[PDB]
Amino acid sequence: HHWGYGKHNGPEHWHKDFPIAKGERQSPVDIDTHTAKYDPSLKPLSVSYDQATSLRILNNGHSFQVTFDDSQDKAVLKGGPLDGTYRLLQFHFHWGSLDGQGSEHTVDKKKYAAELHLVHWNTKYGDVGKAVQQPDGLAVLGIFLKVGSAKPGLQKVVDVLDSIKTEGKSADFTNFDPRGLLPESLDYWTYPGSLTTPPLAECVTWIVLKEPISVSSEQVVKFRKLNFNGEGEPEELMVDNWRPAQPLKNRQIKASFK
Ligand SMILES: NS(=O)(=O)C(F)(F)C(F)(F)C(F)(F)C(F)(F)F
Ligand SMILES: [Zn+2]
Repeated sequence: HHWGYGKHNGPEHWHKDFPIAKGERQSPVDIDTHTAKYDPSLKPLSVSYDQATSLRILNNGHSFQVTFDDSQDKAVLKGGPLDGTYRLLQFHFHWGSLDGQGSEHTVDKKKYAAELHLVHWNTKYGDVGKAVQQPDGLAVLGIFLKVGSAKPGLQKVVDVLDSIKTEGKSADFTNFDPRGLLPESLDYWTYPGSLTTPPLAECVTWIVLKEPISVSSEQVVKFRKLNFNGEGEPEELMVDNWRPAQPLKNRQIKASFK
């Protein structure tokens, strides 16, 4: 069993290969808005994506991702709850089979149709492999998707998905500007957590934006036409590629806003 999202290899099985799945700082979590504490010491988030260089778009059999040149400080996250500078490596999404599920984080138990993760690593560790071994190695910016109006800045992504249908396919994907995926407000919740896929390392400062973006039904339908399987294997729609909320345990979720 390679891990996945199915009955026999999904999230409830992951602890067998990755025992940290039952750890003290696992992600995602439910964000209980009434118990999150406003922290006036939290700084505004600094998102500097003007010089981003996208490279490729890839179906990895679990999601699709857009990868960036992370060999220089071109697209960086700073400020917020963070110390130092975090380079953008990639973004990807989690989504559902229907609009009432798909997000990893939840808000007062509400599930969104999808969740966008912009993955960044701390430059003090030099490379992402080293960063995942550190408790402050990664910063993932999470953005909820609800279904309504289209997000124009997402359309270039969805229009190429037919070229990466099955696991193992990739395409050139240059000049994509991730600023077109961001909501108006950068108000956020933050807490210490983990990767939400294997190896589930406890290396992430999570930053989850309060404001969702809206995407159209046609845009999310194109996500749902992707396949978990490789070409030639039985077709299994890439849907419900989300890990459920995990126990908060001894953690405090902090809000940047009142
Ligand atoms: N969902 S998530 O924690 O962003 C993640 F996909 F697991 C991930 F962090 F991006 C990751 F895949 F583990 C990696 F960091 F390797 F990119
Ligand atoms: Zn993710």
